[PDB]
Amino acid sequence: VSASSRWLEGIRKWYYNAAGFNKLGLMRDDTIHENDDVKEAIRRLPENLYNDRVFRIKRALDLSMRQQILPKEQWTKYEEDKSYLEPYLKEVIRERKEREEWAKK
Amino acid sequence: MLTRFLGPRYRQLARNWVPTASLWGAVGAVGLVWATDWRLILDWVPYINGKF
Amino acid sequence: VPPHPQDLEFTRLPNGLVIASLENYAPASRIGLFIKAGSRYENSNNLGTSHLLRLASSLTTKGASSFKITRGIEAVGGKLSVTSTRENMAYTVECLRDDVDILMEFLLNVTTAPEFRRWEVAALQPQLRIDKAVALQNPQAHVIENLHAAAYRNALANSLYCPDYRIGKVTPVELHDYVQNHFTSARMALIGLGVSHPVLKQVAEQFLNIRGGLGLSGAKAKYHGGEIREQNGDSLVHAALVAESAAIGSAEANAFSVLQHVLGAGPHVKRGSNATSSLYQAVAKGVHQPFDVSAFNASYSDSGLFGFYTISQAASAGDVIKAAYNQVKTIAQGNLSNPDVQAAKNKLKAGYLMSVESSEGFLDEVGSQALAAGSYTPPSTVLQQIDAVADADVINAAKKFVSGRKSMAASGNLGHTPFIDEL
Amino acid sequence: GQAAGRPLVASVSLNVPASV
Amino acid sequence: TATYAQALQSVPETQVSQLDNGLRVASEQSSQPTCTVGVWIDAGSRYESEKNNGAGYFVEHLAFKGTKNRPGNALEKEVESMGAHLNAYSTREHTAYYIKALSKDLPKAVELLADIVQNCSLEDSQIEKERDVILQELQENDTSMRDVVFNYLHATAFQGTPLAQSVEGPSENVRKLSRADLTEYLSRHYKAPRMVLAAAGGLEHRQLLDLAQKHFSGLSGTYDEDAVPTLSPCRFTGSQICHREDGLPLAHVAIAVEGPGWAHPDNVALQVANAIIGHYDCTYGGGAHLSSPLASIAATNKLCQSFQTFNICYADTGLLGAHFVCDHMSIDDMMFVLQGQWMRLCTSATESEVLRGKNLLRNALVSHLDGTTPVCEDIGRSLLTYGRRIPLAEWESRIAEVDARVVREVCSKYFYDQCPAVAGFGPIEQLPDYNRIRSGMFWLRF
Repeated sequence: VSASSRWLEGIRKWYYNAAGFNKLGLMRDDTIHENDDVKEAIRRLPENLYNDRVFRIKRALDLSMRQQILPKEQWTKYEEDKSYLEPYLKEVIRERKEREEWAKK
Repeated sequence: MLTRFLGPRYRQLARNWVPTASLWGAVGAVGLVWATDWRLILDWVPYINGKF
Repeated sequence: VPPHPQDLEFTRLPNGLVIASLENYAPASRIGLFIKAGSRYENSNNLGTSHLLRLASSLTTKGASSFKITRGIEAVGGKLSVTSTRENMAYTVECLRDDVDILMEFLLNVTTAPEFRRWEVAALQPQLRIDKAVALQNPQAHVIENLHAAAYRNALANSLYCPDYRIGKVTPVELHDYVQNHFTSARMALIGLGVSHPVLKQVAEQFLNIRGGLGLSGAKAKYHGGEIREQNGDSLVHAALVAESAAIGSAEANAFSVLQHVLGAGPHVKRGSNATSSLYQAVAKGVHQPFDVSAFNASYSDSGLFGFYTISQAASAGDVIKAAYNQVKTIAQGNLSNPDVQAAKNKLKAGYLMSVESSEGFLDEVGSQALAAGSYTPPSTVLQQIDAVADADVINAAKKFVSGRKSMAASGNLGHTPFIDEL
Repeated sequence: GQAAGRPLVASVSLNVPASV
Repeated sequence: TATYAQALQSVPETQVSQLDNGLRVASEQSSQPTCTVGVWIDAGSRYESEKNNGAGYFVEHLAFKGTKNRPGNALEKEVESMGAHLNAYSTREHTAYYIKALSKDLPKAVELLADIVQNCSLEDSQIEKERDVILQELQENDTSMRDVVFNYLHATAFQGTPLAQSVEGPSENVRKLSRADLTEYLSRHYKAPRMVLAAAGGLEHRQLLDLAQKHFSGLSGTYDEDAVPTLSPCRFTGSQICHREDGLPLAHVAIAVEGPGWAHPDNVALQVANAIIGHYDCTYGGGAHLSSPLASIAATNKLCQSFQTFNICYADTGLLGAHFVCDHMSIDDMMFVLQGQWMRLCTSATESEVLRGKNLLRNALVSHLDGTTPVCEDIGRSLLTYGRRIPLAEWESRIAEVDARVVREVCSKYFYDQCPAVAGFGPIEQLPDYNRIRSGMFWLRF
């Protein structure tokens, strides 16, 4: 345990609760701005994760339409929010940078 | 930000393309002097001088 | 004047792996990994896995991305090819001498550490449809694949090309299992022209020691017999009629090769009449329309098929087939002179020497010997074994064909093409 | 010489047309 | 330990000798058990007039049908009995007859070649039987769209000159070519100073020379009085031919500019530039990651089923360009990207792609001269075009000289703002107008 790490964890938890996307039941990776890299990364997802993402986004958009939020027991927990779009986006960025490095020569 | 354009190929391309951009700059400079009748430059041209 | 030619070197490692090198002095080098992984080792649940595997050599590996493999190989002007038969897969690579190290590193990555990423495999599936269609606009490929389907009950009956119903259904797991249980040390051979022997031995000892774990004894090919007929109304009728002959490496196979060149294998003169081809003259007597006919010989590790292949007009198909079969019967009855067999031996020996005059054909011959027999037999001993074939062996081979249960395949407008029991 | 005589072989390459 | 260059020095020199009648005898000795030997003649359809066009192609069909000494199929049996293979071909500038055989059979094979190029009887029954054969081949050849579009390209590019003629000749000529026309053609073109007896394989040059003096000394080396054909230069014409035929499922298009010829040094740099553009087929495995921009764009966007670049050389002229095959709704994109790549190499060629093209040419050169037959062809043809065999070390020297600047100058010299010759066949409604193609050969930004 580190005191600086403790402060970072506390600040990150506070900021997660303040951002408010969890109130609509979304995860962090749902809210990423979609560009070419992210589009390819989403295109590489398996079936079940893609369908879950689609349903979560659809429910969030309906809640936004009606100006409501979920009950507090259905909000996404900060600790259980594990990123599902990390490795795909990481690999896509890695390939793109390899292409750029080849293009430099 | 734009570090991807730092390499041997991009400086070979710039070295190949600086004469053309130089000539299009001469085209624009002469075109501006001609279109505006800039006496400051045209007084120095030999035969043109007689117009004024 | 060239230097004194170096003779090939050969080595069997205790793990079963085979290394074979030849240090020549040509400006280019050639390296090939031969693997006992042909389509015979598929079963009814994973058909087509070796076709998709043959198309996936440029996919991402553990040590090199697909982009890097393609650009690195193309940068030094080299080449990578994958040739596949019903028994073997041959990953071969060509380049100039000074870049063999680069391309050697790519070859092992292609063969020992592919990832078969789900999306990359999925995007490759439609190419199966393109590749098969390009192959299947030669009628001979259709006919020969049906001929094998009709001859055998299993393993050798399998096609080199993926069945249409499986296109899109081959999974990455099936590719993993196929590589894991067929690409092993005891099933592989590393051959090299223009490379030193210590280098190949070092590569083998460093990187191909983690491929143990033999298995999948497969199953022996059970010859069946039967007929497959494809009515498609093409302009010409293609037909093949064969019987079981002999396994490769046996003395009887040399007798069958000589019988092949007595009957007539292929033309030697541009726009020639095939004067010394006894099948062509036999059919030419009572058949005046255009046609072609040729002896067919295919030998494998544990079986073989010998017979003939005819191409003719739809109405003359029966005449051509019956005339060819009668000519083989006439040979089986002993009507065979000694100048005929001596000319056939000359054609066979010349064809063999001409088939290993290219670097590609030499490398393929050495790899085939390395996997089948585990040794290298020089050309002179092969010519010795060819000369030892007696005439009585050829007559006995003709008897074996005449009396054996037949297999048949045909394509075209088959309204006048006889069945087997009508011959 | 269009009649087949020897068993099929299928070739695939990175930068060369395929053949049979 | 040996390098690429040292391996290039170890290739044996091609020995060359000339007989008293002018027949050149050349050979490359190897340690191979087999060999190839043959005769390359400086005769072709470019030498034929409109009257006797297709004569040489007619003679190719009769060379192996009988002689005064070996009538009928006796020659075919002699060739077949020793297991050798006899072959021949005819082009617009060169004719060739060659045998592949065991080294021990070299004395008889040379004899047969001498028998073919000198003692040809041309039986009337055979002339009439090969008449319908040739006509049937013309009907078959009509169905190959590649051969059609390339004959159209020659027909329009060199219109009004001998190179416009096809090798086989027109249908009308083949049905009235007489025996006197064929004997006059033979006695006028099969002369000793225009033939080259080339060989390659396991054989000593001494014995080849002895067999040459034995069976070719009687060949006629004395031309007729002041009779010697000379090739006139051929006017190139920027033009277009479009055979619109919508019943066919894919369009074939061939485009080309005027090249320099066989002996121009710039061909080496041109071959580097074509290697940068390369070729493509729908069965390639590379696809999106291919180095060539044209190839990767065509693969990703499905602009064509295949394309190839070419540089066809003749005496003091040639066809430099490309050919492709595509769906009828993709012709404009293929033309656009193709011309864009030509202009890109004309104006902005970089060092790395040029090193790529050099490496490709080195590998193509070394991998092609692999076997007795390609080497025998390179001997005979080089002795006709260059008058000598150019060793590989010299090709490597010429290739190493090429850099990016040389490529920009040579490409600008031959491509930029030049009139092309275009040939289209099939559903070519979307093939751009000639003015638009011509406007595609320069850049307003440059």
